[PDB]
Amino acid sequence: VYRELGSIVQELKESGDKLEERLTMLSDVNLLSASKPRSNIDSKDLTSHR
Amino acid sequence: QNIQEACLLLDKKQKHIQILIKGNSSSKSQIRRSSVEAQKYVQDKLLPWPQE
Repeated sequence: VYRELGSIVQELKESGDKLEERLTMLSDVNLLSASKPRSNIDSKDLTSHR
Repeated sequence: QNIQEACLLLDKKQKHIQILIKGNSSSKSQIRRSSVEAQKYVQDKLLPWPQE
């Protein structure tokens, strides 16, 4: 009984960890919709600087 | 000779009775220990799982 419950807890834990990882990824600011273009030209935008 | 042998036979039966008596007293203690071990396993290892 102890081995069986142990397996169920592990499966739930692995699923829980994977979900947290995905949520963290989806909350990345660069992925989030059309923030109003930045008013300042990004240092990485070489064309606008030129 | 028979009396001696049978005296020795009685000695053997008595020595065995002593061993059995000692053996049965030890078994009684072991059963008590096994009962405590099983209860301790349920309390320490199984009862905490529902919370996890």
